[PDB]
Amino acid sequence: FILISEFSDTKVFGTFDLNYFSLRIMSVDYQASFVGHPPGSYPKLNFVEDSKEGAFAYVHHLTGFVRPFCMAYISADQHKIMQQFQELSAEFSRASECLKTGNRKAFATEYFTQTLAQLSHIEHMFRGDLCYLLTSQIDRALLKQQHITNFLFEDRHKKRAGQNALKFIRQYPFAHPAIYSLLSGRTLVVLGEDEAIVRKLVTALAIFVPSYGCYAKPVKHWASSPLHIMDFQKWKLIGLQRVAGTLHALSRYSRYTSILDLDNKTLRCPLYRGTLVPRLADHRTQIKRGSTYYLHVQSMLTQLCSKAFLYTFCHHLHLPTHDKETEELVASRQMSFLKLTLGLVNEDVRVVQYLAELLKLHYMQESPGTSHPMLRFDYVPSFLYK
Amino acid sequence: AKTEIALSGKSPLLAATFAYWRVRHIWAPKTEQVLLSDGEITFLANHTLNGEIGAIDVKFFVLSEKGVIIVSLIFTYGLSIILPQTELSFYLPLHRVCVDRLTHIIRKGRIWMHKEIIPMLTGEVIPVMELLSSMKSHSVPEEIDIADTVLNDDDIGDSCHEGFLLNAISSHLQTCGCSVVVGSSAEKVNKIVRTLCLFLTPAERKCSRLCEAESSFKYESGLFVQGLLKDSTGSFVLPFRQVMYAPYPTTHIDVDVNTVKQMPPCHEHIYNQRRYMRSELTAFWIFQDVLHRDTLVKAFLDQVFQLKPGLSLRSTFLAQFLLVLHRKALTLIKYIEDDTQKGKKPFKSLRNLKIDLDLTAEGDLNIIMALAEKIKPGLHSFIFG
Repeated sequence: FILISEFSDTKVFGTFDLNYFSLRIMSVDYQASFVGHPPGSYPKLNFVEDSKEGAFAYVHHLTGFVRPFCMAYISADQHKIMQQFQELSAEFSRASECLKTGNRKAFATEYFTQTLAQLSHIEHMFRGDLCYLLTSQIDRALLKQQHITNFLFEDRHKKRAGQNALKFIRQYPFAHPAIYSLLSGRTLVVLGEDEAIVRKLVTALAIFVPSYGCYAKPVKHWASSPLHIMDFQKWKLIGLQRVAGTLHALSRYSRYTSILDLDNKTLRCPLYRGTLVPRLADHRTQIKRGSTYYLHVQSMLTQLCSKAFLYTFCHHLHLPTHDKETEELVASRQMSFLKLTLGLVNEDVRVVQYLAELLKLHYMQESPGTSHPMLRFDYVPSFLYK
Repeated sequence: AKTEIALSGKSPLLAATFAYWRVRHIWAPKTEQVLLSDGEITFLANHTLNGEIGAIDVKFFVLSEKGVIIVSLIFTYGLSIILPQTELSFYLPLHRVCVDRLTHIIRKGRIWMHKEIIPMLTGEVIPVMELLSSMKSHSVPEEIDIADTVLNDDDIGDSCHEGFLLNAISSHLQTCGCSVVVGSSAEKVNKIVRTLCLFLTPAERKCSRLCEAESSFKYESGLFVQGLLKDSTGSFVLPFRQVMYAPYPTTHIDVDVNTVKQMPPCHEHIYNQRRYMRSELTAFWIFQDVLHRDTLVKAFLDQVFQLKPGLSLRSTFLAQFLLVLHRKALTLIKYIEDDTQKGKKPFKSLRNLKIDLDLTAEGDLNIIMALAEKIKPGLHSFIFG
């Protein structure tokens, strides 16, 4: 909605949308001759109000006879531009140096598109709002602060991901144990034909996967192969297709799968009766525009990774406080930790029991599944849901 | 036609001038070997004055030629602030205390000239010089090393220090971040001001001020966390006037008695601020205690003191907690922002917001709601008032 243009004692050219429709009504000549030098103005730069709101008004010189030329901003409100003076000063005092240490060469238009691309990068990076830039500064500094737990869920296609995650969850029954299988370490082998449905289900459910390290994802998009245990090692959700068989030969690997069938509306995974996955994913949710839902899930998984950080780095749990260690004592003491303090119930202890192991493998050597392919599993019987 | 003042804790400023249509009076410190004379300040005030040809507008100017940075408000008349180009990041947090601190000077002096002025503005300029003299001397560092705080103490507290440590951080984060800690010594109030300043952004750190052992500071209505100590008699002064003039309410956290007092929420604070400002401009035309506790700060303070102190774990987990606080704030902003059509319809949607966003406790709603107000102003009036 906001505008950006030039000055001199009149308009030179618009840059935001190049003299667009009724979004731009007010004249630039109202802004012109009032943002120049009525004191007379070496690198002057100032900030007024002029109640739209007056904005950053870096005054520049060309010495050549055409000396008055300042470039000016404008936006909606006051504190967006006053509060962000530090990041509007040092991005126009350096973008002008293409023009300053540009056209200072030719007196003793080559860098014109440089200014008309850098300036578009300035309006594109300051396009959003005042709240969004403050939240992105705070999230930037805090993600600079923590450095271990960021890889687990650090990853606008996230809107299309989270919106299809919400359209997954409130429009598919028994998805609590599927998302439990994703968060627990059980390879969700998504099986079914009609490729694009499976791909959108894969990129929707890709948010919940705790990736191994500081590389991209363990997700696999639409593999077509018998899937012996080497694809179950390197990929934690797989997008197989039906051929009109594979369901019978795939059930031989029933210890490492959760076979979600699209053309049959069944799956095969253990029983989930816990409370963490229903608060990550409630059945009915009055949350609209699922990018908000992706912010909710990212906020919740940050707290989950904080619980896994806590369970990993407590000294009095993992170090045995005895001469000879007894796994009844340390297993019951770990279990007493995840029941009492963390407040987890009967499968969430398995979830945090897994994410802590990924966190150990990242901190110790920065290589799980590449040079240490662990693939921990369990003998819990999977039930055929219908 | 100028006066000179000399104060310990050397000045950051250069002068303070008033406009007529040039100078009428100059308030200057007694900084020995001043870098510049008076005529550049007078003629430079003539630069920043006559360039426009009701409310009170603000002007901000940075001169990289002589090396000054000018802040001024113009109402014909104009008050200006002269401070060098040696610092710019020093002033920029103090903008919202300097602007309103000079704006009420402009209101009362504007009515006082409307009844018809230098001696009625000596006592108005003389605090805001001492504020900037205080901020350079003590305020904070940005790097809060957490080795100096209540964290690392290996134990949260025996009987009452756990409840006071829960209510202090809890009531702090419920009251939009603004606090006042008062005491009779310096080391304890410094420990509570650093401990309580872990939970802020480094921009909001630079507003807040530490304690002072020797001289006399006062309350200010713009600092986030203040460490002003009590008198030798065992008392202090929190004036009812200027506490209302602060943009946010305030916790009166009191060490040595371990009580925690609060103020009403910020919609009633802005509303009663409008009541008291209007009803004090028509002349010649209260700490209500903590409502209820929370769950996130109880969980956090429960499970932090099991990690080790000196191994950089508590700061990591603390940054994770501030990360989930700010992300819950941003998804609360998004959920209000799309519940209505970004401020078209009235809100009417608190209950589903409380059950969906894991915020069924109101005392834990107030923290996320307070941060959401702090980086999106105008929510509490939209949903509560």
